[PDB]
Amino acid sequence: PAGHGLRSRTRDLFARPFRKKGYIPLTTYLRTYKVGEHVDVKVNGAVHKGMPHKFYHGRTGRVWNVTKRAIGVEINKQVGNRIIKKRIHVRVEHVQPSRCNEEFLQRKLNNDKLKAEAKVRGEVISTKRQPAGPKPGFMVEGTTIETVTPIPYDVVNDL
Amino acid sequence: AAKVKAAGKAWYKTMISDSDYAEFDNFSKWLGV
Amino acid sequence: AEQYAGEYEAQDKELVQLKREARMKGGFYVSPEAKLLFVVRIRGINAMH
Amino acid sequence: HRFHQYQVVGRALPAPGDEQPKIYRMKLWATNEVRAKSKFWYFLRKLKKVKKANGQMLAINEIFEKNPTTIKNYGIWLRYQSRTGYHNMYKEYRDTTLNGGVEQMYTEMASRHRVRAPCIQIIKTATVDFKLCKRDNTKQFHNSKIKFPLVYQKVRPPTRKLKTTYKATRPNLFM
Amino acid sequence: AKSKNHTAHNQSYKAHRNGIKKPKRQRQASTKGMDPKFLRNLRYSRKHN
RNA sequence: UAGCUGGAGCCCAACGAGUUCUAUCAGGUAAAGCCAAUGAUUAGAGGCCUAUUCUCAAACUUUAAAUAGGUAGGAUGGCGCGGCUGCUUCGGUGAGCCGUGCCAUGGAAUCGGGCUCCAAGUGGGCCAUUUUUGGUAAGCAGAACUGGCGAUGCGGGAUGAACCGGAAGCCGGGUUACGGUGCCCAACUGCGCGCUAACCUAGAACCCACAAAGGGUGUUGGUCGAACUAGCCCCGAAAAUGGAUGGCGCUGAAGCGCGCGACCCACACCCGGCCAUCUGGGCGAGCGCCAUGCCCCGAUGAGU
Ligand SMILES: [K+]
Ligand SMILES: [K+]
Ligand SMILES: [K+]
Ligand SMILES: [K+]
Ligand SMILES: [K+]
Ligand SMILES: [Mg+2]
Ligand SMILES: [Mg+2]
Ligand SMILES: [Mg+2]
Ligand SMILES: [Mg+2]
Ligand SMILES: [Mg+2]
Ligand SMILES: [Mg+2]
Ligand SMILES: [Mg+2]
Ligand SMILES: [Mg+2]
Ligand SMILES: [Mg+2]
Ligand SMILES: [Mg+2]
Ligand SMILES: [Mg+2]
Ligand SMILES: [Mg+2]
Ligand SMILES: [Mg+2]
Ligand SMILES: [Mg+2]
Ligand SMILES: [Mg+2]
Ligand SMILES: [Mg+2]
Ligand SMILES: [Mg+2]
Repeated sequence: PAGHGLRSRTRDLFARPFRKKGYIPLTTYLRTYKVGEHVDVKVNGAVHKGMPHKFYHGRTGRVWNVTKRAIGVEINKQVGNRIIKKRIHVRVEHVQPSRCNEEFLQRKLNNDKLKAEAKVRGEVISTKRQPAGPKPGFMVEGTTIETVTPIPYDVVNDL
Repeated sequence: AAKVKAAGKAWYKTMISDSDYAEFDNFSKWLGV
Repeated sequence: AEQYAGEYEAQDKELVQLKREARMKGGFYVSPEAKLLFVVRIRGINAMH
Repeated sequence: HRFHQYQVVGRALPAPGDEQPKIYRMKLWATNEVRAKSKFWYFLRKLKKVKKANGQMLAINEIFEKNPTTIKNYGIWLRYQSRTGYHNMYKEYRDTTLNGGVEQMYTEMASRHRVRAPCIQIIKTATVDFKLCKRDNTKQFHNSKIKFPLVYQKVRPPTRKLKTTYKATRPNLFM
Repeated sequence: AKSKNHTAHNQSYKAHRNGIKKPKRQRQASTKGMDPKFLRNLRYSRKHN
């Protein structure tokens, strides 16, 4: 509407990947989604029902509703001054489960096990991540050292 | 003391070493190869 | 304060011994990377990204 | 001295692929150590494929002149960038230190060719015996009976306290 | 007389004066728009608790 | 009309953030490709075919960046036990919810105090780095991100809305930024190496106030051999009032390229005094006070 149709400038966005057309694998269809889960939205151009608008391609959101052939996904949209939590329904073909919290979910289990040991031994620990920092001092044995020099300029071999 | 001096002289020789410069074939005459 | 003052030494001195011993057996000792910065702003507050 | 010679040693970061990587050394001319390490990482990135983010800095040591009281003949092989193209050239200098020769080289390139320090790459430095010197104006100072007058005296007071706007007579200078 | 047609100049600066407003995180997200089945059933289960 | 702004509040203090990091998604622009599809396109070779080959694409593309985009990084979590459902399943099978007892060292870095009402003005914009469309071009016409001027003084660019520096109460002292130190003009005719000689008005400060193809047995460095290259200089180089490196002038420069030491110099930075704004405090069996007062503390001060 008002100058641009629903699928305008989606010539590359909604096209299928190279040599990856035709049938849709069964894995797409029997993945399980529950309310509160995180999913990435990736439109595929062979399925035209339940197709999300081009804005939500490449965005990750939460599952808030589950129907027979679709799920409700909550996605942030910035509209001027604020963020609007958009709620859309998308068929399962255009959605995949997100791995944006996979490293967090395993780490939470491990932190629970580590703090369990500190309970048994009576110690107090942290189990809190720390960014990569300065390396400690160390020694390297006397070995071969290769000398590096600036190379004389050659006109012919420039191309 | 003598071992101290030998390590310093070995280090100094390494610092002031020069490459062969033999891998620049067509510049060998122009360079001091 | 006495403990800290004597700890600044034996840390500078130990690095002098470690580097000497590395050369003593013919290698390189690598100093520990710096952990602290002092940062001073040298430009003004006009026309900022 | 304006310029110092440093020996910079580094390597690629030890990774499970190698875990004992090769060691690389360079002799670089810079005004201090921070500028010597930056120029080292510049050449390692361009000549090898190791840049500062993937590498480790092992050692940096300043090289010094053995005999700073004698006069040596110093040859320098360099690479410089002009307004149109790249050229390499050989220059010869006479100095008590190779530090002075490198300062002389940078000053001469700035004057005769308007080439700044970034556009210069020192390929090779060495000491040349007076029998093997190639450029003129270096051989003519190899005369053991070298004799000449001072044709420009620069008449001036010694310590700026003796400076006056006026003088009662014209200076007499001779050579 | 012709004039300018469109620009986004100064619009993002305007948007950040009261910097981008994230909606309030609330426990008990609204159930509006959820499928009416399982919504009436949840209502019946709560009534019979 | 929404946005930007003021005023009035009120509610509270873990919550966040124009940033990075760790992890994980998404992309078809740059580049590249044609020895891959679509299209264009030069040439031979061997037998229409085969193997090569030169050159291409905003409305071509297999591959495919950088920069930007989204999500997550616990107390709004988890685990048992027991219930409810009219939903779901062959089925306590599940999906949820309700009750209840336990557990959860606070889960990367850095930084930090943050629901409603009423209303004003505005809705001609312009300029700059980068990207970018039309046009021979334009101080032209139109877009993307950010900053700036408009709304803003102050120091430098001789001068100038926008360039460089830097933003501001009234002052004292110290020091800097940009830019400079022959005089105009505060600060060296400072220390050091070269190059240049202009009988064309030689040359001399980002934007910026222009110069080209091409030449020189001017001079100075290089390279390759028994000509080539690139610095400064000269030719190429023509407009109307008399004229402008800002002027005078300058030639071991007071020009050009590169250094060294000190110095000059903003309303910028530091220390101090005072005025105001804002923040946080103290003062009753009151010898007790314009309590709307007084005292103490810290930061702040541009404005159509
Ligand atoms: K169109
Ligand atoms: K390619
Ligand atoms: K093709
Ligand atoms: K209006
Ligand atoms: K010439
Ligand atoms: Mg319409
Ligand atoms: Mg600025
Ligand atoms: Mg116009
Ligand atoms: Mg308009
Ligand atoms: Mg394309
Ligand atoms: Mg291209
Ligand atoms: Mg209004
Ligand atoms: Mg106006
Ligand atoms: Mg005006
Ligand atoms: Mg002062
Ligand atoms: Mg002078
Ligand atoms: Mg001017
Ligand atoms: Mg020419
Ligand atoms: Mg001037
Ligand atoms: Mg004051
Ligand atoms: Mg004010
Ligand atoms: Mg007013």
